[PDB]
Amino acid sequence: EVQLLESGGVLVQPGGSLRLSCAASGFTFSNFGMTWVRQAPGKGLEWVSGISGGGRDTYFADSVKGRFTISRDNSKNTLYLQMNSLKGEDTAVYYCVKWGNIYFDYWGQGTLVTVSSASTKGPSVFPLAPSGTAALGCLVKDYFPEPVTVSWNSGALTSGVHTFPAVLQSSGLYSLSSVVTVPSSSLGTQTYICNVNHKPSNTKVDKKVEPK
Amino acid sequence: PWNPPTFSPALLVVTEGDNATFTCSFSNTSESFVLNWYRMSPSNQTDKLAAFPESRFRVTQLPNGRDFHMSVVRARRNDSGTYLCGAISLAPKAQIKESLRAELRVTER
Amino acid sequence: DIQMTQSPSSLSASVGDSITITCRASLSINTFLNWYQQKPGKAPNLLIYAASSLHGGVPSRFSGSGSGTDFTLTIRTLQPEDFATYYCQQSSNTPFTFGPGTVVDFRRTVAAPSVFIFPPSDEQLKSGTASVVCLLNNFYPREAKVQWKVDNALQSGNSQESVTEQDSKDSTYSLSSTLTLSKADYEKHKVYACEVTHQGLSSPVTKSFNRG
Repeated sequence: EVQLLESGGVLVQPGGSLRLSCAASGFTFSNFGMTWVRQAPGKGLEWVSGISGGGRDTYFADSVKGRFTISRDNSKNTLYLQMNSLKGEDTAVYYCVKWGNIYFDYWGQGTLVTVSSASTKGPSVFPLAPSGTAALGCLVKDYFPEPVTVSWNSGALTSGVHTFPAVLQSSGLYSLSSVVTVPSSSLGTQTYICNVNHKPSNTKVDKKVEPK
Repeated sequence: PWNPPTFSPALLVVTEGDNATFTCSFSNTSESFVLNWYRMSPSNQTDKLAAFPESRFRVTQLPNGRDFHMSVVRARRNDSGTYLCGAISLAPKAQIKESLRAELRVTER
Repeated sequence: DIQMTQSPSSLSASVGDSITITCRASLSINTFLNWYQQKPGKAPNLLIYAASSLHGGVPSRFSGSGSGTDFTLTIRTLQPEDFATYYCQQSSNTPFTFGPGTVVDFRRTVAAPSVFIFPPSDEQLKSGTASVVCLLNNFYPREAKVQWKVDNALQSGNSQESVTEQDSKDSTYSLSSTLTLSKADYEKHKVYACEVTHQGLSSPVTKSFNRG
């Protein structure tokens, strides 16, 4: 019955400003305190801010005091997070969570906020050529921001596929590899294509990977 | 700093099938709290009947924000027993304080 | 701020096992202590509140105990859907704080990595950078170490690693290590090697190639 739907996560320049919203349903919204919790990629959970049912009490983590503001509109069952003077370490998934009690009983699926001065850019896709079992792959390098999806042969190759979580490079651009193991017997007759999609730059690449 | 809630009257007597209303009174420093209504069994186990903010057990806040009606609707004979309320602040410091216990006596029609 | 710690940081267990995770608060928090589960790619969900109360809908094989500073989460007859990360959280004092998390993965048999090394593609060399990729495929347990040597010189500072989630079918992990160099630096050296250490190997393994 309970639904929390976050929206608003985008790429924003450091020092800028951004408002997240969360639409709630399945419970009497105004009867319940509300909370925001965030998770930076690969890290744990950090409580951000909370607000009472009537809106008169607010609470903040020290890392966001003087910068973030929490509010709500009971007339449209909506919770807000006003994020001002953003810093790079504010990059995280932001979860909307119900807080009427000594626990957090329901969490939305989150929205990803990216704070960075790097500019949006589609990836460069390079081949990882095979040189009983053979390994091959695609290097998906220098894209920004997250996310990218990868498949092989439009989904016909899934067994033995490993698409790694992206790393943030020292340049501030992301990179990942997707690799797969295939029988060496097949290499001279089978075609291996990696399909890469990067919605933030409207980029689509189909890179065919060949013995070298 | 705040003293535990009071739960009144110490003995409430009603007859079978009528409504029984206790009043739990609690001085609110803010609105980050929950107020629970408990029944204590003779074996000293406690069961939560209802909570504010929110069946036959109802909790309503009175306009002074301090007093709460806690009502058993169509009270049955086996509703006779021991009741109390407990207030929990949620922030900035969580704590629970229970009231002194009261008795409901529900008599045969 | 109340500091939450958890022990152990990760553990391996079999279906049907009973395990316990430990949580410690740096100050007394009575029973204001919650436990959450999180699986990769999704929001956390509440398991235990008030340190021993089971959230409605959670299987009864989960339980919690403790008060004051030391708390325990026990999962009996561990089921395949219980392999996840577990966090404790104090609700005693703002700022609310979460433990660092404990990962529970599935204990399969030790499996050594198959190790592959990929030179940079000629396509990438055209752009002026060179990535060398070392792939550790389908190993268990997760702990592994990868070291790079270029013409015997130990490389540090210029590589990044990424690790997959545990596989659903064979319960293994894979890892990639990417070594980034300029094109000019790449073309000054001859032998590129990654050395891999893993408890499944009776010795470190070194895979290498000669540029050219």
